[PDB]
Amino acid sequence: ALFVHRDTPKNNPETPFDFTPENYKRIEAIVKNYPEGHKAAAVLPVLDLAQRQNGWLPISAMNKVAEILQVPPMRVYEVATFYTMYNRKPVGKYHIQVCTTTPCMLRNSDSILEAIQKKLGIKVGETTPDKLFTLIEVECLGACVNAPMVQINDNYYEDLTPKDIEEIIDELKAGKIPKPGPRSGRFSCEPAGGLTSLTEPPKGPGFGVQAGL
Amino acid sequence: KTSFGSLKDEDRIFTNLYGRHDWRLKGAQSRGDWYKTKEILLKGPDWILGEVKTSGLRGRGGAGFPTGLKWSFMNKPSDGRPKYLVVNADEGEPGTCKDREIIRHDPHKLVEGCLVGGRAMGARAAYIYIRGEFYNEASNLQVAIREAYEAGLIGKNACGSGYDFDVFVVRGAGAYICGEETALIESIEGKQGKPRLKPPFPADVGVFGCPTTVANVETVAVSPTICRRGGAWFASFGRERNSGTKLFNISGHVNNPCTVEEEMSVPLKELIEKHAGGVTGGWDNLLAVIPGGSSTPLIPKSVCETVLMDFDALIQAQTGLGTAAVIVMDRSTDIVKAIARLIEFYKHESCGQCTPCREGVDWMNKVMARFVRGDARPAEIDSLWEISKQIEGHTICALGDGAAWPVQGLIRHFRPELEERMQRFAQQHQ
Amino acid sequence: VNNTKKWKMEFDTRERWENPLMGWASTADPLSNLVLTFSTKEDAIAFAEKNGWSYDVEERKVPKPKSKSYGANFSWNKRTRVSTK
Ligand SMILES: Cc1cc2nc3c(=O)[nH]c(=O)nc-3n(C[C@H](O)[C@H](O)[C@H](O)COP(=O)(O)O)c2cc1C
Ligand code: SF4
Ligand code: FES
Repeated sequence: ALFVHRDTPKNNPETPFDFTPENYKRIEAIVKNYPEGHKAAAVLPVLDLAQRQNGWLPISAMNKVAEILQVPPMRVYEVATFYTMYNRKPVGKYHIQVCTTTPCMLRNSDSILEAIQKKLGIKVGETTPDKLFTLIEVECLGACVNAPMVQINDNYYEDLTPKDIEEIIDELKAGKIPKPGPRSGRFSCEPAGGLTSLTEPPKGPGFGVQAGL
Repeated sequence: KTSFGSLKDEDRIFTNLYGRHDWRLKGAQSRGDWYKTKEILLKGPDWILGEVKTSGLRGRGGAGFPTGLKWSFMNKPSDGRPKYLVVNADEGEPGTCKDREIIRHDPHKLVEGCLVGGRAMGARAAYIYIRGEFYNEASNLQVAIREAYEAGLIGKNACGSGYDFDVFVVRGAGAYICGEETALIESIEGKQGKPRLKPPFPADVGVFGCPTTVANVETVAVSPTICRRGGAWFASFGRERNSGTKLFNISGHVNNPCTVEEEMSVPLKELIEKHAGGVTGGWDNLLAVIPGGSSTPLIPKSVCETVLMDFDALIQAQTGLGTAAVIVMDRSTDIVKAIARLIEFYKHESCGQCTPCREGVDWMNKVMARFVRGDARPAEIDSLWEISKQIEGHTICALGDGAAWPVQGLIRHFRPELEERMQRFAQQHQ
Repeated sequence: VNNTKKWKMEFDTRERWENPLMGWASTADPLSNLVLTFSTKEDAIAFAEKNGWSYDVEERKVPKPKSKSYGANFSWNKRTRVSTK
């Protein structure tokens, strides 16, 4: 929750970080996406790649990203503290992100937050003592008609009730992986009482095309 | 046409909106995408920009600027620097979840829109700035872009027209301010997503200091359909200067929260009672509706009875159309708590660059948090009005406007609820 | 820059010393706090020459006009890009 750093014995500039060689080839592919002379444009994807490899960002992933892109380390520290996905503390293995903005709050995301809390025994911001779950409270995740919903490390679990999210936490404690979708009957975003549109077969190529084209 | 709405499936641009068909290339070609694309690319920039100007397309990002007039700012001879189309796929707006549906379910339509819009402005490549939380959607679009490269549709000699056009995907990292066009440009360049001042406009100095148009997913994805079906077809829908179809996100306190495509100047009551299954508890249970995502001021049930869901009817209704993300609120809602949670969003999503939003959106969160409990006096309502008017029109970008406008809508339509909240606080805590 | 609008006339600083009793700054200089304000240079030169004072004149140092551009912060190929904002 702090935006200054202090060198702890588990987070210091001599904490061992290095990319795997297949991640060096991934960083080559990332840096080739941007124009020559603008290698600093790959600060966000390579830092996300370092977080995906390591689970979180020590201050050696930031220094390695500054070392392999030839940018100042302060200009990587700015990006790492600005964006709210870069975990500068070690988070749990399943990082649960409950949305509590107004379209999810109106559809009772507080009951889901309370269900996750009394299932895990933690509160907002805490990590479980076995380092499996970190429950934080996030802003709008962009799945608003599927409210209420959480995100667990990559995956959107949508249309949730307390029973649905407790079943998800059960099968995440069981070592399995759940299916990322709406936990009600519907599939992605349609009206739940059947399709109110797009029931007819779509037309295909050549339909309605103007002349001379 | 005097009555709008009731849009048929032959006029829906976003077929396979619901994921009910194959999103891949063998599905997208069988629904109409990537048809006669070489003939669109070989008719030049000026024909395509004329078909976008004639169609009356306005920007679907929330500003509503005329899209053909916007894209013709790039229609100028090169000066050595490359040109870049940039697709705004951030979509951090509360209520808004439609570009997720376009990218997740119609990705080749976004790729063909990138190709057509980049040929129209003479762009070298396309950087799609997708939301970093949309990881499955990003890999979905990446499989589609690999399918469009391996079919020769983009890349070297795109669609066999003698045009070289790359399409990139840049994943964000969790900031709502990176949906603003200059801050998105700053985030592609590898910095903090902090907006630029204008001038320079991005068509002069944009991403990497090149000429650049930033455009929404939806206004890019409808452009091949506007080219194929014609501009007059797309301009036959909605009112004049409000032309076309539109994805509407109805959420909140409705029975069936949904993404739906609908004609532009549809009534809001018809949209809710037709595609969403009504307000939870009937239309008489309606308290307020935020019409277009969080940056637009709310309008109460008396305004929502006859309002039309395009730009001009909502600007005359002292609100905005925005991303057209309909948040529906019933009479069982603490509306001051909802607008306070929305202002809490706007201070946790604000890049902190200039003084009015950085200081005043936090100070509006503190005043709204006292208004929820009632720990205030009625002079502070007009005080909060003047604070919101000091933020509005004084910031670098429009997150100050988009954080001042909900406070203004709440005060303007619900001053009596604030006053009775505070006076019952006074008569039970003193 | 409101304090850089007018011409001044001060004198050479003379001895200040520690008061033995209190450590205060004593002086024997009567013209030590005398500061006169003039609108132009020629008026100050005329007031110095009129009273028999020997003077030196330092010319007004105006800041030179700078070429400012917000878009130079984001150039394509020039070094004047900003690394942050
Ligand atoms: C705070 C803020 C957030 C924005 N977020 C988005 C967004 O998520 N998606 C989007 O398309 N436009 C967003 N915009 C609007 C853009 O600045 C810009 O108008 C748009 O992306 C491109 O123009 P267009 O509407 O013609 O497509 C946002 C604007 C502001 C001020
Ligand atoms: S309005 Fe707010 S979010 Fe935008 S540049 Fe200013 S402080 Fe940043
Ligand atoms: S409000 Fe929770 S996802 Fe948009």
